[PDB]
Amino acid sequence: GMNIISQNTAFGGMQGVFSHQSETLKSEMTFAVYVPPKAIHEPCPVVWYLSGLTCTHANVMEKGEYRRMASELGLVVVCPDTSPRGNDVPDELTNWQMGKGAGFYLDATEEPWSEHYQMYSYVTEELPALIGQHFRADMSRQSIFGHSMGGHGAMTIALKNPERFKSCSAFAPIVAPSSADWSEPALEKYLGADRAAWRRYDACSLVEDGARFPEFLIDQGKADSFLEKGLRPWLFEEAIKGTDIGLTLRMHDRYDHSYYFISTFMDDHLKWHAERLG
Amino acid sequence: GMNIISQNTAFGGMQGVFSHQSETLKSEMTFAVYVPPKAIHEPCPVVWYLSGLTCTHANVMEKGEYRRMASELGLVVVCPDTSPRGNDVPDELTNWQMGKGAGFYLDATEEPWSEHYQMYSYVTEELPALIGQHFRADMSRQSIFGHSMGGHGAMTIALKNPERFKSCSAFAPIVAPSSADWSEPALEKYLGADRAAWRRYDACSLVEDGARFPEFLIDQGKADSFLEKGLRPWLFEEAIKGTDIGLTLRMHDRYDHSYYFISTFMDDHLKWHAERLG
Ligand SMILES: [Cl-]
Ligand SMILES: [Cl-]
Ligand SMILES: [Cl-]
Ligand SMILES: [Cl-]
Ligand SMILES: [Mg+2]
Ligand SMILES: [Mg+2]
Repeated sequence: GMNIISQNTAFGGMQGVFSHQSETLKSEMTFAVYVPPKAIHEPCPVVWYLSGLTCTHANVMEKGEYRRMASELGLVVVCPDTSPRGNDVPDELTNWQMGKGAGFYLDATEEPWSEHYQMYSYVTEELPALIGQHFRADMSRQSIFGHSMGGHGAMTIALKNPERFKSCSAFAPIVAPSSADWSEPALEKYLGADRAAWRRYDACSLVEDGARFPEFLIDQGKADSFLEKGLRPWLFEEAIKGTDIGLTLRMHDRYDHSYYFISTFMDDHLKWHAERLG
Repeated sequence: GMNIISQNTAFGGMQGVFSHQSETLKSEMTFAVYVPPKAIHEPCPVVWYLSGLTCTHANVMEKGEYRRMASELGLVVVCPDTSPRGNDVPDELTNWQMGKGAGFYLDATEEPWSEHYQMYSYVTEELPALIGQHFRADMSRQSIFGHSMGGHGAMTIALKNPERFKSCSAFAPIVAPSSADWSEPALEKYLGADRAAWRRYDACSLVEDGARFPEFLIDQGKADSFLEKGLRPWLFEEAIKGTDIGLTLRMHDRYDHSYYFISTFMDDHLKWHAERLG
């Protein structure tokens, strides 16, 4: 079940925007799919890009600069929204760090959030079913990456589902949302005051508890204003000490949190995935 | 005299957004400048990108995908707004083809447009004076390009200032605004019912009247919905016959009017200008 909002040719391929009625989210949902030239010949491998706080599918679609290299490498690029949307969906209106645009890629258990805030189930189950049903996508070759809250999303999803994803990378991820300023309150609202339930939604906690994934690429800007209190990639370096998990963590002078940083290193990430997708 | 709105590192260069008080437009005005890594060591050539209807500096800055090749080629990229701005600037509110976002790179003579709508003088005199003052730019090496109304802007400006610019290109330009549905009413409102005054602001008319410039690159999508009524690049082909003006007109299957088309062919245009900027 799917509505076509827009279709535009870019680098020989097709960048589309689509909407559907989500059952897991009880919402009409909008997402973007870029289909490369090669898809006419064969179903192509999928990279799932998960966006950060306040974003929709549009921020990366417009600014990520992924189509040139996705076209070259023959990659399908899927960009979901970041929360449920709609009049019925509850929100925290005066906090951009909570509610709409702020689903934290988890399955909410607390009221009122529980009804619509099922982003973990949406990204891992419902939307992949819809993509396979409707697009020229090889569902046996899927990878996942994202920005910030999206990097949190990408990494926790990979660690919890290692056999579903060939590779994982991130741009400025929240690697330890359980103790990060902008994510701790959200976790408490969505999941409750008892911090034990949070461990399946924290990349570091998941590693601590024995979850594994082959390796990760993480790019991080040194001038990123969120680095010290919000991001703290070193905590992930600490968590993986003594494990088999590979980490290629690159810290970049002068680069910040924005799409100017993301777009700069986008080709590296697309190649990273294409190589590991097989 | 300039204000810094934003600075962001992208491909080793700096994408900035700035504002100033414009004397020519009696407006507070915002523009974008990308400074490539080459400017760390030496003055760089400047490409001016003029945007189309409804745009600000933002559309191309976010979606044009020029920074990767601009950084590589060592090009300063300046992206002005498309009209005067402010709460007391006259407009046709719901007409996206007139007033705000629709200055047509002309100096208006008719009331009430006369007061603020001096986009030709802004782009050719005032803003270049500011750019040379505040940036490590080699003003002896300047080129100009644009999209649609901005293609009309770049082309008419080049034709009237052949010694100022080394090269000129356009994405889906309005080559003959005097007989196009979306531009003909604007010319009449800004310049008067007497079509004689429109000739200085029509690429085809300028050529007919003896204006020259070495050559133009024009990219045009075949699936562009404005092709037959608003664009008609074949009219410029006709105008340059028996003249010394060169034209490389490329017509692309499946491509439309959007930034998906513009970004696909951006590298070609940047290389075109870099070549001729020496
Ligand atoms: Cl975030
Ligand atoms: Cl930042
Ligand atoms: Cl236009
Ligand atoms: Cl179109
Ligand atoms: Mg909120
Ligand atoms: Mg208007």
